[PDB]
Amino acid sequence: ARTMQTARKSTGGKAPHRYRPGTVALREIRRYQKSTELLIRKLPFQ
DNA sequence: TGTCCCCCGCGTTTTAACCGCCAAGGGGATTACTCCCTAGTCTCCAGGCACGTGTCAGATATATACATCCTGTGCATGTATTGAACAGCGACGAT
Repeated sequence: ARTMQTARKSTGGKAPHRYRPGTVALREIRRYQKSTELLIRKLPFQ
């Protein structure tokens, strides 16, 4: 085999999930623009 | 384009909003009654407006002084360049 190669040795063969900032904000925009429920609390306002 | 930081998102902790139910009296709604106040009417006239007029406060034209806005000189200083005056090394002749 290559153990007998004395010159010109043949070397061929051997060796949680986070959302991006701004996404939840936009989703909140979509959520409250569809609804009409009051946003400010009732008792602190009173 | 480049930096630094100011919110965004998310888990955990803290608070009071919200609902359900009862208890109570403050005040608004409603009625009945009376009279004081305002619409309506008439007569009377001066307060308010049109019209006319007279003139001075203000617009216009023209001359001058004040302000300012910007560019072009100067200055000054640093730097670059160049000339000159120190410095070889060696061959020669005079001593």
